[PDB]
Amino acid sequence: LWHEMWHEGLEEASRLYFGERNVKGMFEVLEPLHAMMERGPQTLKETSFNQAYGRDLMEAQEWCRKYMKSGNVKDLTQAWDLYYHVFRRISK
Repeated sequence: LWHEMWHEGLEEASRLYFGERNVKGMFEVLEPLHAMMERGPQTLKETSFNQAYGRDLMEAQEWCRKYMKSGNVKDLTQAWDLYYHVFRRISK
């Protein structure tokens, strides 16, 4: 379910950012997903997901948090490289 939630969430978040140019909408999708990671995994599958992708997703969040302070779109570009790398691996 974590793999399903992130796969669908990253897709919708990317549509809001790249398609609609809507950063607010992007963050609304991603925030709850990062928040559930912070609370921690509750099952074996969530723990395995966290093992594979947790570090990269946390770094993606830190670049988004950097954007909240800088206003610099470049910081979102860094976030999206990490998010896309995670997205590709979940698809495989």
